[PDB]
Amino acid sequence: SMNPPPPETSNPNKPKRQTNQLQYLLRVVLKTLWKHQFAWPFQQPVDAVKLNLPDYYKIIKTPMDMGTIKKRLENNYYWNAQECIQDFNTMFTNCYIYNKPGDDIVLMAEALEKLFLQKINELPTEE
Ligand SMILES: Cc1noc(C)c1-c1cnc2[nH]ccc2c1
Repeated sequence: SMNPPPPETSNPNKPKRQTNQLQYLLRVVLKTLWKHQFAWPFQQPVDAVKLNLPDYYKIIKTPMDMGTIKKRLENNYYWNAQECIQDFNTMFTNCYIYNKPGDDIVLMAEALEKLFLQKINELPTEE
């Protein structure tokens, strides 16, 4: 089968900013999740071919992963923190949509999401 192109991480005509909230999303939020023992399945787009999941991109139409988020943050792709927060939430939601309750991958997403919520609870006010 075939994978779709990954989400874009570069777009020169999309307005961009570097804000203190976005810096926090990279330095604290992404870094915290990335190093977690359960991060690995989320560090790159789902390879539906290698995983033999031909229905994945039939069901998931807005794919997202932390590899993409990391690149977006490092390359200042975002205008605001809410855009990036939405990407994280999309990543988690996709996992819950595609998989079954209790599946290992769902337990992994839940652990990462718990940490995500802990960190964004202390998102700094905009400077
Ligand atoms: C399946 C599935 N649904 O969401 C995610 C993330 C996956 C997913 C992604 N990469 C993986 N690598 C090894 C297992 C594995 C599972």
